[PDB]
Amino acid sequence: RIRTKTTKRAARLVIERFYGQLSFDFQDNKRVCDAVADIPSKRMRNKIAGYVTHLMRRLERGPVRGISFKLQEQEREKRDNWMPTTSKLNVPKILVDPETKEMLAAIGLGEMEGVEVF
Amino acid sequence: AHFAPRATFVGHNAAIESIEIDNEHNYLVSASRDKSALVWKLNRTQEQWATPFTRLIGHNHFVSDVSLSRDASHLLTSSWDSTLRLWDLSTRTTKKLFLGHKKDVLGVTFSPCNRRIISVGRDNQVKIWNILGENKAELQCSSWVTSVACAPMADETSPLVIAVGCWDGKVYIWSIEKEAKLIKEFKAHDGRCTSVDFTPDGKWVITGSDRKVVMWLTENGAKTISFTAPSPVHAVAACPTQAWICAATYEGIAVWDIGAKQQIDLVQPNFNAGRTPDCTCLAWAADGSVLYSGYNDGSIRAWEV
RNA sequence: UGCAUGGCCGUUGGUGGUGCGUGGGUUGACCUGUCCGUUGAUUCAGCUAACGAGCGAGAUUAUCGCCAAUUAUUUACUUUGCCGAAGUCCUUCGGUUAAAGUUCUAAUUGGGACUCCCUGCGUAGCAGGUGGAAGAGGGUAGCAAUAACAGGUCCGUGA
Repeated sequence: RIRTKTTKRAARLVIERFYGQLSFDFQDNKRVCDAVADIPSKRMRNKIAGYVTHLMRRLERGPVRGISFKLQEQEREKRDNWMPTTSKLNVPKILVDPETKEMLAAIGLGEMEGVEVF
Repeated sequence: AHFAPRATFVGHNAAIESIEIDNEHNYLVSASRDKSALVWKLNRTQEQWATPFTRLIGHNHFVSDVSLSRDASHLLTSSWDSTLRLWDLSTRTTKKLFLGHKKDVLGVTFSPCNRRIISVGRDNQVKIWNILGENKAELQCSSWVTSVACAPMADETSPLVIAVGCWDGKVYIWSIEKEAKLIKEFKAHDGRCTSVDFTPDGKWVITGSDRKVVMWLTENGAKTISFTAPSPVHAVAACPTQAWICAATYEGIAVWDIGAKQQIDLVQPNFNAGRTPDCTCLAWAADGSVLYSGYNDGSIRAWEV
């Protein structure tokens, strides 16, 4: 009782396009996958909808690999774009190890105003 | 104010889709996914609240919605079977079935005055039947139709207002009189519009997929107010008497006081990697005494303020 | 003459297998694609000098089991009513183009079960349980890849 490559690769392609429909319940999603996709048989849609339900209660959780459903693509862009106030790169004293100070002598940039050793 | 657990009672093995209560008190009917719809009768005596009275075996799928006469005599009920069934209340026995509607039928109401049967489902049309059992009007819409409700009273002469909530997003409102001309049409919900009910007075209407219960105007349209539910809600139903409105989330039932403009309460009773029961329908009694809610495992729970 | 052959069939083996396009590895036969868990299964999952299309498996077809729509008073029955025979105050038989039907009977269109649900174990899935007509490919069959056996048949044929 494993789901084959055709019914998985359909069921991922359904959730691609129509996450705006669908629910946690099976008996709803069964009736969706008639209208969404022309399918020859009855048994096919029960196994497609059976995985479409399975992925929904995985999706109520961290984001599933190899699937992208348009609401999260919008949400990732907002979560991506913004960047917090301040550089966050200024201590601003900046601690530095004893040997790495002697490097900053050898470059020719000691008396930097960034503090030393410990 | 908040309200304590009065009584769980069960006689129903699969889930419950819808639930409705006959006039005054005694006799509520829980349409069931089992395809069998019971009617109960209410003792309200200590340990048992109710005990089951009939079973309506007839449909060949789940029973979607259930709707009642003003008398509590001749109730009607629909299923995904694509038919409806008038059932004599006292002797069961289907009185007459309905034939015409193509796909699974999701929603039924009467009028106030036992005039027009309003079936609806996934052929994208609100059919209006006669009480005799023949098709009068065939209204139209874009997508599937989950739910309907009817404006209270109207004294016969007044148009009897039919709010509708669709699968795509849109919310239609219609008059009747004779031709049935829609008062207004709007993109009421962002994605999926689950469930529709009226305010008792009927100035306002209620609809709400995107975790947002939104009240709208009956005439013409556009929003009064928009609340935000915690998690997405399956049924909505306002109180008859007092100024409440209530909404069946996963996490509980979010009790808005409408004037104070906030959730005063959230009532779920206590019970890894499981869903655990949702509540898929509400039903206020006609007095505004008691709040019934039908659940996903197959139980019903009563609370009284 | 089946050791000259066509077709057809059994078998290796109905097991899970088979091999193309472009790319890479090798002087080359050739390899890679076609490799730590899961499944009846090269079944899926994921690793990854390979990526992408196939065929077989699955899907589909047939039937058995459960449903309710659609028809049937001269090809199936049932209920009620009539007229008989016995019993002899209400029970059982036989008959009836005679009124209503469909629980049995007959057969078409659809519905139904998906690991969906809950709990354990380990994402793929697995074990148990509730309900359910039916629960793990629902049962049983049918169809069945490439590559060959000097297996069989010139006593099937106007091969």
